[PDB]
Amino acid sequence: FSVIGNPFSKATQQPQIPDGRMLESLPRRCQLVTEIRNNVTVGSNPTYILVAPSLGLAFQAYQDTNVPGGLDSSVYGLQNRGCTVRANLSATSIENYNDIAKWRIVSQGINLKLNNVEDENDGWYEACRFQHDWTPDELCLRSTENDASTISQDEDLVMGVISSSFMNGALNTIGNNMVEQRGYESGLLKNIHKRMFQLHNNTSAIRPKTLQGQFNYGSEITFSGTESEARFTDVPSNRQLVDSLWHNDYDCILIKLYPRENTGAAGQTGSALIVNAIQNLELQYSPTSDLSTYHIANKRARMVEAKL
Amino acid sequence: FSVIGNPFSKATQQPQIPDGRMLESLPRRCQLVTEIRNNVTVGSNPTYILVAPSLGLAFQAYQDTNVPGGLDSSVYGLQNRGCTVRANLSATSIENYNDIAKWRIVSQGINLKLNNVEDENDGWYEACRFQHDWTPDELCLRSTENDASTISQDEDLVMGVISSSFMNGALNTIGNNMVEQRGYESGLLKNIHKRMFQLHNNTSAIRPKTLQGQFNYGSEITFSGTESEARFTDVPSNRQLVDSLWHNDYDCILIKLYPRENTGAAGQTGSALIVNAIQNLELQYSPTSDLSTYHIANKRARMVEAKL
Amino acid sequence: FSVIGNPFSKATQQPQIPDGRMLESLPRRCQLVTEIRNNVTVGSNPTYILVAPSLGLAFQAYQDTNVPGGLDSSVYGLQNRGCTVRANLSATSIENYNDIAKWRIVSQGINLKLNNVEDENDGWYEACRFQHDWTPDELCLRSTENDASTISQDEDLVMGVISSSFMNGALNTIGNNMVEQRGYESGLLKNIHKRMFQLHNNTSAIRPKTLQGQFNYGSEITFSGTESEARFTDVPSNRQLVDSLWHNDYDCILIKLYPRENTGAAGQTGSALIVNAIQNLELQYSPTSDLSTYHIANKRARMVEAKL
Amino acid sequence: HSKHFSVIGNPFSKATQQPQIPDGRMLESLPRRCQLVTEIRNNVTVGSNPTYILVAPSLGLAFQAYQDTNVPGGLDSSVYGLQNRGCTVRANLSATSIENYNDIAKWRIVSQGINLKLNNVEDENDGWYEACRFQHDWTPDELCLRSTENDASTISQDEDLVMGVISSSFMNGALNTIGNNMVEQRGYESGLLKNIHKRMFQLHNNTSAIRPKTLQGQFNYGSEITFSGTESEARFTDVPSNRQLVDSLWHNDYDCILIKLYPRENTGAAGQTGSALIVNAIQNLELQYSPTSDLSTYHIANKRARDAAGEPF
Amino acid sequence: HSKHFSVIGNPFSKATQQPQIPDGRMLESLPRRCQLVTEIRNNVTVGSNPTYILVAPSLGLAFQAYQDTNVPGGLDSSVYGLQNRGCTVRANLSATSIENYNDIAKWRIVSQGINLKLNNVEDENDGWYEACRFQHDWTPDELCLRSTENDASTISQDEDLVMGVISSSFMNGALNTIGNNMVEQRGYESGLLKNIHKRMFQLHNNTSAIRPKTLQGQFNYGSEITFSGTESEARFTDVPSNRQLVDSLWHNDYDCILIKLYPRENTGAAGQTGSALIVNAIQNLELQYSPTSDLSTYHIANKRARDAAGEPF
Amino acid sequence: FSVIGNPFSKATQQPQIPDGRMLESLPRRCQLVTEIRNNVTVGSNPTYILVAPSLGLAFQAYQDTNVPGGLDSSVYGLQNRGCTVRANLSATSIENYNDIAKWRIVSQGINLKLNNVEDENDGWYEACRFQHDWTPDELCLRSTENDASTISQDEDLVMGVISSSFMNGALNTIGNNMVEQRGYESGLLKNIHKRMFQLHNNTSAIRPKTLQGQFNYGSEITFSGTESEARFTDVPSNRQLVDSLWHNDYDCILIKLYPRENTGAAGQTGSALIVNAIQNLELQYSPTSDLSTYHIANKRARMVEAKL
Repeated sequence: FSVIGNPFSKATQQPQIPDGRMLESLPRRCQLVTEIRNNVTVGSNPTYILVAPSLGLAFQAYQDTNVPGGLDSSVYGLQNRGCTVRANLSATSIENYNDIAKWRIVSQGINLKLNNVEDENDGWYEACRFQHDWTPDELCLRSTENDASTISQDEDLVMGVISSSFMNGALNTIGNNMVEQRGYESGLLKNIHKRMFQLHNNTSAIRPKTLQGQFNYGSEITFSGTESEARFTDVPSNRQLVDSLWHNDYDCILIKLYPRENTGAAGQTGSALIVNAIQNLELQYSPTSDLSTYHIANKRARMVEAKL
Repeated sequence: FSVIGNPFSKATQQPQIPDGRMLESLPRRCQLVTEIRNNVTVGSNPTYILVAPSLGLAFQAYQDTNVPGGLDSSVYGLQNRGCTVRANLSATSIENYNDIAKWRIVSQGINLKLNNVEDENDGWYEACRFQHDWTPDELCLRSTENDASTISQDEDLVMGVISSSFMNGALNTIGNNMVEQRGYESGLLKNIHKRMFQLHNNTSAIRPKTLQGQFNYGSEITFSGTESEARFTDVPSNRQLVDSLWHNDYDCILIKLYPRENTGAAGQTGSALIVNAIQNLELQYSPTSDLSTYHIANKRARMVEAKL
Repeated sequence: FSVIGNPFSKATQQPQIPDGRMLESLPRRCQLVTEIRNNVTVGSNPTYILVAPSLGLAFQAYQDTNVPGGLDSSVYGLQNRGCTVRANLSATSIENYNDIAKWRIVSQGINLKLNNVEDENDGWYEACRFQHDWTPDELCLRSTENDASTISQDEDLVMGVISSSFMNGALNTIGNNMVEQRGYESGLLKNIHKRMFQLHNNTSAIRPKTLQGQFNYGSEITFSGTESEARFTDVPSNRQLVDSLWHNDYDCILIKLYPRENTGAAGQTGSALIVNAIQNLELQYSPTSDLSTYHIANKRARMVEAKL
Repeated sequence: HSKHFSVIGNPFSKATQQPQIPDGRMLESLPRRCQLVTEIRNNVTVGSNPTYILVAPSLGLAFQAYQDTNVPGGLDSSVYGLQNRGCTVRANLSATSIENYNDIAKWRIVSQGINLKLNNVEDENDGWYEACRFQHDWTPDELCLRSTENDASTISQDEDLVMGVISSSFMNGALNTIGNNMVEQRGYESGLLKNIHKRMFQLHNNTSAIRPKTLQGQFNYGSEITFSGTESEARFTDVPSNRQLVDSLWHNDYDCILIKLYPRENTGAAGQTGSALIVNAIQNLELQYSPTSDLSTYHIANKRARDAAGEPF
Repeated sequence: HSKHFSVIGNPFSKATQQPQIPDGRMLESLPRRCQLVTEIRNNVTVGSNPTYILVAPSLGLAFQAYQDTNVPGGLDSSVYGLQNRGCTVRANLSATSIENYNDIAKWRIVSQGINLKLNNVEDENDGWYEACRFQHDWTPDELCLRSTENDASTISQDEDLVMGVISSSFMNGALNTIGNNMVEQRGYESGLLKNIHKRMFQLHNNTSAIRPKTLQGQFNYGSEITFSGTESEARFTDVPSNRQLVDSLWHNDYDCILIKLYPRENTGAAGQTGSALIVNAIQNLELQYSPTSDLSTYHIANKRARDAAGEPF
Repeated sequence: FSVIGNPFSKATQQPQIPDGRMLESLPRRCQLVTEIRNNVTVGSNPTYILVAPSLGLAFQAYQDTNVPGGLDSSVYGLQNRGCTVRANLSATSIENYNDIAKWRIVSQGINLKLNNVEDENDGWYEACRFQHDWTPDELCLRSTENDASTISQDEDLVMGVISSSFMNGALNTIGNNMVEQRGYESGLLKNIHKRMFQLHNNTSAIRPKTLQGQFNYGSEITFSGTESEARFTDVPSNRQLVDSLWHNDYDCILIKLYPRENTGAAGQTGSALIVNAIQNLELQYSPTSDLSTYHIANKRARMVEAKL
């Protein structure tokens, strides 16, 4: 093993990384397909898609028509496939209810197809991968619902970037220096369909991350009063959380989009993109912790029948 | 291939039947370990352990200390492994809520170990396999809970024999004529730990049974007012239900026990048996019918963001 | 390499892991042999033996006759082999006075032998291994003394589970669902002498845990006023202590016991088990921190003799 | 990969200006050879007490010397750090953080070592030494942050910093204990200073699987880092944040080297001004840089190839 | 020296990653290829008035665009500067100086150019353009300092800066005059935007003896540099200090290129959102660094070797 | 095996003597490095270093600046490495507290380097080995502290020669006839650094010496009232002690030094010598006798918990 493969392989793909670092592991194929469209607010400015090694995040899209309330980006989670954590507000913790003890990524990627008619097929794009020295205050917890309301009890969560990274943070800086980055490419959106974007591991010895059954937090995690987001300060507890849900043995991908403008009128409705995102996981599960559905019967025999 | 294998064998245990009769099937190992003991009312009469090719049933035991309320047999089920149907009383139907489209058995059987002290280790047994021509009025539905209440909404069910079969029905008749039956053996209970009893198929072309998502019934299924059992009359509908939960391509196993008497007193508390039932299944699943815990977002991009 | 070996095997017992991950390491064999018995308060309820990859712990037993004061479990440690840390209460720190810089396990496990007379040799057990996603509030510090006094200065400590885990926590939940777990086995206690239980590593690249010479703690570690136990809250510091005393590259072993009842009377004094725990360690040592018993002469020759 | 193996182990080696460990654990990393030359001379205040040189795997630190003639202000040891070389962090006191201003994402040490040469006239060329390597179990309150400037002023805004040990460790802490019990340490060697130029003291790895340490862009600190009001020193308490910082700046996959020196005394009298050693420390690093960094564009693919204190320099 | 000649004149040239002018005027210098890709689209507020692209020999500036869709706040032009690349100065407002933080001692331009490609659908692919090169006699009050960030905030501490022209120069200053009299300018060319991808616009030198400009570590300024309270812009008066700063940041041995654009109007209506150009600016620099700098160690010996706006891209 | 090797071998050294005379033995590497200097009292007369096969004695140096009180020689012990006995004055015995049952010597030697500036590098030396018929009244017990006070409780002891042997006893006689002895050499001190002096065994069948746990003594051992020394008469008890701590299967080495004079003034401060002494032992250990630190727990289970 040197480099992780391509999730969109017509060939046959290895379910796991064959290195002996996760014995008796199980593979989990997580896939999301949906159409996204650049919103009206962003006007003529470029939009962005970020693919990160974050557990259960299919991708994060800057300024698309799905953005909730006042947040400026959308997240697309894989919470239906059983690879996310949720919010246990009554116990004030991040709950690992899918019983994942250890996880890594076998392959992760994205493929976009322009869904626009022939006389609206303009636009172009730049893409690149990058290894960034993330600080926790650049990251945040987002509800996978991607909705306009506060995070509530048992809400599924993914780790993404604060939306402002795209406009004046790290991702903007990278977004403006794309042509100097590793693995740079550019093209017309009408051609992006023939492009499989895949994450690259930055080491050949990929060690899994560990999750606790409950990850307790104090005031260093600020849950937003109106939006479906929670912010981090940079304190020891939040670094440990970032170390459990973000896999820094993998680089990220940034796609910068220069789409056809969306003014919300016929003929000018943006660049619709069919997005196909896959995150192939390798998991070691802990024992089931919720047996509320199970019938647990006493294994010791009664001395005498309950009849007498 | 010709004959199914031994579920307890530690030698290259096939997860499927390599006959090509179930393409893209999945295996399912369901194991139950528990202790049982003959009760006081049976007295010095024989007791029985039935192992049958019924979906989800580990074994049925006649007159052990666990018999619920006024029933004379105990059912032991594998509901925790998702291989059962449940009572949908509000729709008056048997609900295949685990979405099993088709099933057959790969291997099944029990191993028994005597758990008495050495000065109480008497007793003996007779064992055979057979291919009874079952009629639906000899069978019944039983709540896997094995409790002394009535069958409720969404209660898990297994198909077993009516308890009076062991006393004055087909099983008693077979139990009285064991040497005529195939696979006859006998021995002392203190040596039964050496026997790996296993079901046999009566054909080398085992075709899977089919299940509907709902199996609606009328008055032909009578639910006990007081017991955790529902009875059948011999009518076309009940025959069709029997055909989907009882794989008649396999033979049953009857173990007749002549144990130490349970009178309730010291040194006369019966023969305790540690039972190790296993049912290995080959399943074709049907698509998830219940998505009440899924997140289903519209896959078409909004034309405009919600905040406009 | 792939998997660690059997500590009880009499066949070319490797003293190290031949992976090159601990250069100039030293081996350390730590063995404890003792007898245990279920107590009277547990009554006819199951008891447990936990074997965990905790530094210096032979095993933890739930509800045996040795339980100290008001605790419900007994810890058995290998302090006499110099593989433990101790309480430095006057510095409010956990003291690595044995100068272990880095550690991993080469092999570990237990062998149990029933020590009852033949007319009292009933009982049975279930055993499995698992990879729980431990949280620090499920764990605790325990004085290896296993006595009914409070933790004193320089008292030897091992990390074990809180006793209430066996009753209403993760271990009870695992204990109720053993067949779902890996390595499941069951049997009679009178035959358990034939089983060499052994920990498994969940990765072929076992990286050593690190230890500081002092590990200072604040209020997040609460020392019992009356018991030989200290408890944790789930905070960054406790997580960091857990990471240094509990090697999570290994799985734990739970043995659930259904023994003869101990009522205190003649012939009803429980099931006595002779336990043979072994923990083989690979250690990198740090230079002797305590030279209070050394002779340290000045290495520079005096210019003149003292008598002048 | 031959030149890489020549540099690996042997820091004093002009085989390749791009040394990397070819184990596949840092794909497309960037080599960095940092070299320093200086003079170590025992100062007057240490008298006849032994002096020390510590070589530790700390990032950007060539070595640390106890009671030499460069000790600043009230501190008893000198740090010799590699500054203006792209491998140091700095003190963002305004934001109250330790800033990774070169944006190093991941880093490890390909090799590290020193060579010492006595330069006293032959009528003043006495003194001897012992040396050892060890694998101490560090606690953060034994470590500290030092301005690479090694000057007699408080740490100011944007000051370059390296991790060192607190000076008193040499007097009454871990390093005093190791120095007093040198013979029992691994790789023990002893000799005369007039011959010490024959030796090359290199750090050794304690594992064959050396994993890079990670760094954030900003590492925010609270009151657990106490900046001196007078010295160029910041001290730690043993709390989780300081353990995280030590993990990010002190690579614990390597051992330390300690050299204990019994030099010719420095008194000030005519021929009695100590022992002068010309020192030639080298630290060969492997870095991964974050795209925002200047040195990002110089990344180079690195693909997998298939116990004594001193060696003959 | 063949690859150097290939890059010299022809910035879009993958001949060598180390381009230098082999005239002997910069011994042992360091090449630096800085590249930028962006989109230029005329914004709604300019209406049908012509837009512009200015390519000037300013240090770290790829180009400047008038009334495109990236104009920040109240400014009418956008600067596209090359940041985080080792060739920019920054705003040391605390010390009230312009800081040469990369420590460039001497610098000149080996070559510089742009290529533009229209990306509108064929039913919206109208518009035309004119282009010329010129050798304007600049005055400092026509120039200004712009944060490379091109953002809508005041210039803050440690902000990266490039020299540009004041935005109003396009409306009523020198650049308006040149744009109104393009046909009389040297190298005059005109064409359709759908064909503009065939052209490569490179700067040309006005002398064969190109002498590097010099920079100080700190360039202290008084009240003659007025920082905007709102915009990311600082303006000059025509005083000696500002002339010295302009000399150090604007290389007057090269000519400027001005492209005047008559694009498809951007109104917001469905098919009427302007002309979108994919732009590919490149600036190939020759630097001498001061020893304190990080990039000092990469210096390479450079020993002597022995008129139309566009060329066929 | 014929002759014992050189402890300063750049080559690889045998940890034990491979002859089968000490099965399951353990090797112990004992090393001492220190600077010595001839004192002022001895003036211009020669000084001496003796290396003997005495357990834990690195060497004995006649008239160096470290001599304690009125004794005329210093001893340098290896008591930090666990190969010495101590003084149990309360029980009036020599105590074998390191639990050594049997010991011999694998290799033992010394290497001296002149630490003097260029214009003070004069001096010379003669060296030789000898087999002497020691009488016990030529030997003595010395405190390894080499200090100016009486031997006290638990003082570490080594066996050396009475200091007067050097001036008018056996060693003086040998010291004056060096050039006729076996293995004679002479040279200048400025050259002694390139000389590895090693003991020679006088037999190829080296049998270990035995030590008692306590060696009791009467009045035949006279402890000095002011100095750290105890003298022997020649009686049966003292011969047995000399037979336990002095290994007459090995010869001794005498180095006679003619050093630069030390008058305690600048320019004339003697000949400083860096001494490197190694005594490689082969040991068979008895069981640990002091368990004061151990936690000895009753191995028999309680009938009932201490709680009831």
